[PDB]
Amino acid sequence: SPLRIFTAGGTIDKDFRLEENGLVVGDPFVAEVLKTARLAGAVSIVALSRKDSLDFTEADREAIGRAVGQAVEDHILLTHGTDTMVETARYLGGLPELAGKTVVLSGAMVPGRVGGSDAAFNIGFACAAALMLAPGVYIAMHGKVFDPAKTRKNRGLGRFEPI
Amino acid sequence: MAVSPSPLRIFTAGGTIDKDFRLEENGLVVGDPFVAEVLKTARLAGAVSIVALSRKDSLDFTEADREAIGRAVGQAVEDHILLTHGTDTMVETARYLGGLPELAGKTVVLSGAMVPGRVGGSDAAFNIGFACAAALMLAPGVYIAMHGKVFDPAKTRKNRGLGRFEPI
Amino acid sequence: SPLRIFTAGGTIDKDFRLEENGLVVGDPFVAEVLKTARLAGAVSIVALSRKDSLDFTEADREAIGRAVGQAVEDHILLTHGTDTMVETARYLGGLPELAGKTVVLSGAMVPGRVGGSDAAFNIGFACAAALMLAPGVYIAMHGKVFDPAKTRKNRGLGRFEPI
Amino acid sequence: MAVSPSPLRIFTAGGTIDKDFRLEENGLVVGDPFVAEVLKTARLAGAVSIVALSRKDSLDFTEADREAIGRAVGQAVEDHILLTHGTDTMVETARYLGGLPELAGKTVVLSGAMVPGRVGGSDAAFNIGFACAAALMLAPGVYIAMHGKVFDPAKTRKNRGLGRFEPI
Ligand SMILES: N[C@@H](CC(=O)O)C(=O)O
Ligand SMILES: N[C@@H](CC(=O)O)C(=O)O
Ligand SMILES: N[C@@H](CC(=O)O)C(=O)O
Ligand SMILES: [Cl-]
Ligand SMILES: [Cl-]
Repeated sequence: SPLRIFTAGGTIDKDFRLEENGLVVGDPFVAEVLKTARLAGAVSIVALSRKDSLDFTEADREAIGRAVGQAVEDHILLTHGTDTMVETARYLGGLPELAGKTVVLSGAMVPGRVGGSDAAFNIGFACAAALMLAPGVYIAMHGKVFDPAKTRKNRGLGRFEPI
Repeated sequence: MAVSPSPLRIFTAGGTIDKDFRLEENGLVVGDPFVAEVLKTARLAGAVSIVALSRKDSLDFTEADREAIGRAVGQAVEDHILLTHGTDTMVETARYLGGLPELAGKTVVLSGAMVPGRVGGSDAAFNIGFACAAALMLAPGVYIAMHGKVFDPAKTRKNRGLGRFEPI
Repeated sequence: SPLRIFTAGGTIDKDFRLEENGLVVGDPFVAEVLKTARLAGAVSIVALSRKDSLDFTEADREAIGRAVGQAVEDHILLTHGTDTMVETARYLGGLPELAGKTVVLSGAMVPGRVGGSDAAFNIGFACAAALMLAPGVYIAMHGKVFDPAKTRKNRGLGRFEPI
Repeated sequence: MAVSPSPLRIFTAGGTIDKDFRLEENGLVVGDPFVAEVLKTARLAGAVSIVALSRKDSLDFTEADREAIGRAVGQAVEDHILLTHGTDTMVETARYLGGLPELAGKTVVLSGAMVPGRVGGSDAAFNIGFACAAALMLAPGVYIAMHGKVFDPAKTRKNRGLGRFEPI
């Protein structure tokens, strides 16, 4: 079935810029991973945001909700910052218009363009989850599936964990 | 205090995925399993055992090479199994496993890479994430997870020229 | 002839830390490049500093000067931040105690651990410059040797340039 | 207004450095020149003209292969030249160039890699930086730059066993 991929930024997409002496949220890393994945099937990627998810407002979440509602596809991957991924996932879970869709949020604790990143693994795992899970809203990270209502991000731990 | 299960076990049978350069051969050999390098940086909640069954290019695979694999998979208590393997006889190995009543309650997923993990622009890390998900989320049975999709072994072939699995 | 490598930090050594949500100056990247360089010769690496060179003082340069004078080697590579590389190199150029040594400063505009880095090339180029140039102090960057007295860092181009 | 000179020219004659994985052949072939990928991100002050002469493994090399290299190097305007090359016949190529009086004013350096640039853990990027510096800074003559040092081709051999150049 067709997968639609939305990019909302996050650590996954960070890249070095000379002018900043540091990382900015750059081009979506998911496009770089899928470029060498030798895909059989139909995938389309759409840019929504280049924020760190720590800076997301109620209206940023509502804009993400609108974009997912404009998609005819029922298999959705949203790449995103880990810091408010739970907030975005809870918000999407509450929109009846998305009830028929399998929506999976994912990202990376380390930028894809930095050595030793989880990003490529997480993208493969999340693409499969978006294809294979029943309708609902999920966080796919650490090689497992989280329910957003019963999940938090534990910064001290460096992992999502159940409440 | 919740204890993370380890519901997935990985077996390695070699293939392009695991190829590495050696000075000795002046070429690629089947090296250490690349899946182990991907899981080291995957920040897994669980722990995943990685059992080495074989180290060949799948072209050189016999009925008893396939039968060794069958019994190792059979004796695993885990019901979620990923087997990394060469692409040239993956379909043959998958068909053989699909006939073992012993595996009837297991989700068994075969995967690899068309480009070695240790070579630039490889599909390996994506395919490992996809296939781990497949082994966890598909109903019991035997599957090939390649190219971002699930193949039925019985209704699949390998196109050697194009380096892709295709339906029949 | 034996090469001594001092690491003072800089963009070349930056690495991602979950805790900081960004880059820190990490372990020296020159050690990672030389690990796979299959060297025939005698090389030793010594850690001096992990600063961004923007934060170096006259006192820090004086310390760097004395540390380079501790080496009995006559061929020296100092990996260093690019922002005050010229100030450090001009300072060392005026130290009579270093007049018999070939001292080469280098670094990278992009961290070694980020994709698309100049670091490995710069380290190879700078190792050769330290071994092959006549006694003096030099900056090796952009595939050329700069005279520190006649050089500046021009953020306009993102490069060092002659004055 | 200041013009940056381009005093170094690079010629590529293939070798392990340039090997890349090809689905079709189920292995490594000599691919595009890896030196071009390193120089792309080196943020050079100048430009380096990179010219592909040959795509062999250095073993498939007859006097006529060497002779085309000798002419291309002889006709270059630049007096600083780097030739990337397989390590198995690097000494033979270097000794042949050392015999051409038209090269008398030129600093000519041969280099390559024991591991393909496109394989994990390669010496290539370091070897390219080191050899570029060597081509610019050594007096006229012909040299091999490998293992972070400079070799006299007359006094050097490739130890295929230990994967290194060494003195005789
Ligand atoms: N600060 C990042 C953290 C991450 O993505 O892992 C974000 O939420 O955008
Ligand atoms: N010849 C390889 C092909 C691959 O794995 O992609 C094999 O079957 O092991
Ligand atoms: N801010 C960095 C810049 C660099 O090294 O490129 C430093 O000078 O330490
Ligand atoms: Cl940063
Ligand atoms: Cl090969």
